Amino acid sequence: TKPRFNYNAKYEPQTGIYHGAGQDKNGFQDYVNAVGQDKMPAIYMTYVNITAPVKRIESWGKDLKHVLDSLPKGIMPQIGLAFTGGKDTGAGLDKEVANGKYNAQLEAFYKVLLDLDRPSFTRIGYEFEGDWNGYSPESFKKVFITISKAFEEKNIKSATVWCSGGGSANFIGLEKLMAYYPGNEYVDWWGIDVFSPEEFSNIGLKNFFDTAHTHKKPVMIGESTPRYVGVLDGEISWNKWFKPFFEMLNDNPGIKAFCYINWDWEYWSNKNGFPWHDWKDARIEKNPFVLEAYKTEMENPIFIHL
Repeated sequence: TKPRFNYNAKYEPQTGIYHGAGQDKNGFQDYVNAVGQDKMPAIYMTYVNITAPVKRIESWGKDLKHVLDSLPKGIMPQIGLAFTGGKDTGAGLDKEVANGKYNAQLEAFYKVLLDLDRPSFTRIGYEFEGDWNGYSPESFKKVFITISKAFEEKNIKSATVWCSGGGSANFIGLEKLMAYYPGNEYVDWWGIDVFSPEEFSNIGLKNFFDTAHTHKKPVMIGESTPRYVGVLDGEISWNKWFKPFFEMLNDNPGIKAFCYINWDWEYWSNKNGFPWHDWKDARIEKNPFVLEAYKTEMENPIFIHL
């Protein structure tokens, strides 16, 4: 495990990698029960869509407060903040948000963060370049800058994360990525989501880490799961996805946080109507080999729990 770089970013740990998991209250608890109470993640994954009614943002916040207060103190929420008008249908609403149409929702979102009054991360328009979200570069940047300036003006305890869809969005070149980039002054962390096992050996992944480092920003794996692999084949599942995953964390000193999604993706696709039906079963507690191998990785001192 290579020693980490340190960029002195907001909420960036000095030497380790934050342990994160998600992405619902019961899946999180099942995961913690499986890896051990002493390896409780420091990061809890949650999501909110800024184009929902104001009362839904308000109830998202109240439910999140209750869950966080039910857990040990100090957990940092990692918020996937979307602005879309459909479930992975390309229905980006970023131009409308840029124009003020959802200012009331944004105010409700800021209020939740001020009420939580604790360190957190906001992935603003996460997976910004994926065609399932359909964000446009110029309106994406305006929204990002607006929320980042509001965080600073309100002294909100949240670090902004500029989070790429990575291989799922075909590892677009750096010039195309920079069309979405609001500038170092508005971005606390970079982020990338890692899903299909082929992504680990794709040169696009290396190139992303290379340029994050020269932007002097730490990297969060904002979302990860053994997509199309699952856990149910034991050593076969481990070697196909988990082994390269932890190799990736070891080999890239700019990675300072990771978030593992402990989900039965078939179940959640049917329940929430998203198109993840064949992503396979990522619940590590459902296979003894993977559970034990994963627990062993979490004993690596590089990982920051609690």
